[PDB]
Amino acid sequence: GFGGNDNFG
Amino acid sequence: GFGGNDNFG
Amino acid sequence: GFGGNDNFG
Amino acid sequence: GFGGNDNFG
Amino acid sequence: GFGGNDNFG
Amino acid sequence: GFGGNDNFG
Amino acid sequence: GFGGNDNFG
Amino acid sequence: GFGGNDNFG
Amino acid sequence: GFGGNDNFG
Amino acid sequence: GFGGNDNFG
Amino acid sequence: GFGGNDNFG
Amino acid sequence: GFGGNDNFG
Amino acid sequence: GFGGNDNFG
Amino acid sequence: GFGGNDNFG
Amino acid sequence: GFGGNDNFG
Amino acid sequence: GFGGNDNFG
Amino acid sequence: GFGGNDNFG
Amino acid sequence: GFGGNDNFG
Amino acid sequence: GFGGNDNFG
Amino acid sequence: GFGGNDNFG
Amino acid sequence: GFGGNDNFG
Amino acid sequence: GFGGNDNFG
Amino acid sequence: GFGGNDNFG
Amino acid sequence: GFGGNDNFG
Amino acid sequence: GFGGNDNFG
Amino acid sequence: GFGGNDNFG
Amino acid sequence: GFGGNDNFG
Amino acid sequence: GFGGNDNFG
Amino acid sequence: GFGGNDNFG
Amino acid sequence: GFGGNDNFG
Amino acid sequence: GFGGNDNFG
Amino acid sequence: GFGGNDNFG
Repeated sequence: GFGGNDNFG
Repeated sequence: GFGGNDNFG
Repeated sequence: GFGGNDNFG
Repeated sequence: GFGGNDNFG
Repeated sequence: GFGGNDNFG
Repeated sequence: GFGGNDNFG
Repeated sequence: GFGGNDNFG
Repeated sequence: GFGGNDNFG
Repeated sequence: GFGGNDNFG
Repeated sequence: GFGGNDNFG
Repeated sequence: GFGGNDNFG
Repeated sequence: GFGGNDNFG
Repeated sequence: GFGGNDNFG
Repeated sequence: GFGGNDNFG
Repeated sequence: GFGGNDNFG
Repeated sequence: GFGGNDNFG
Repeated sequence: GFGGNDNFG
Repeated sequence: GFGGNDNFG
Repeated sequence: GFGGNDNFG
Repeated sequence: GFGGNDNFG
Repeated sequence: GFGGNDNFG
Repeated sequence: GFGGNDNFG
Repeated sequence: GFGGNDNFG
Repeated sequence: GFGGNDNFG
Repeated sequence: GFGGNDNFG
Repeated sequence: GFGGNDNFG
Repeated sequence: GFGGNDNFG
Repeated sequence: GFGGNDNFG
Repeated sequence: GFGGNDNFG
Repeated sequence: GFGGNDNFG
Repeated sequence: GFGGNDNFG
Repeated sequence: GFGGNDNFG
């Protein structure tokens, strides 16, 4: 359900 | 032809 | 989550 | 008896 | 000469 | 590129 | 609801 | 095209 | 009792 | 559509 | 996604 | 001790 | 309803 | 001397 | 050198 | 996706 | 460096 | 589908 | 010279 | 621990 | 209905 | 490319 | 009658 | 749908 | 010694 | 590094 | 009675 | 298309 | 395109 | 006489 | 007709 | 990436 370019680090 | 990281349900 | 009769060009 | 393209969430 | 998803009653 | 429930003629 | 004597073609 | 009970002749 | 050029439908 | 002695050609 | 006591007659 | 038809999201 | 060569892409 | 593309009725 | 629906009467 | 009666020289 | 009890859809 | 530290009692 | 998640239409 | 679409020259 | 020495290119 | 009635002496 | 690299996609 | 002389890098 | 995609008549 | 349609004289 | 290198297209 | 005595060098 | 003494960790 | 980890293009 | 020590990348 | 006549003494 998100964009796709994520960085939960 | 669209962005690339999408959510369609 | 969406209607159902959709047109993704 | 209803529309035809429907998502019941 | 119609065309489309339809709901008669 | 066009809608999806069309009547041509 | 509906009856008859119609044309859906 | 037409539809319904009719009476020709 | 009519007569002549005609189209139906 | 139409129907008669439509000489054609 | 719903309370639940629903009726689609 | 709650209703019974619940939508725990 | 219509007539011709047609590039319905 | 007609031509093109015609929808004759 | 021309289009291909021509009607040289 | 083009007209149909063309003269690409 | 995040909590630990998560829902990543 | 939630946080994760829940106590339905 | 570019990322990797591309879409050449 | 970084984005994902990078150009380290 | 035309001359007779034509060059339909 | 020409008419048709030519005379190259 | 054309230069050559040409792309009729 | 593109030119033909490209340097995808 | 010239362009490479040329049209000489 | 460059396009593709070149003529280094 | 003419040059010798002429174009009659 | 052209004269006849041409000297593309 | 970079120095040489790197430590992507 | 120079560093040792270099990137001469 | 150029220098000689060039970079056509 | 560079000219070509260098003297990295």
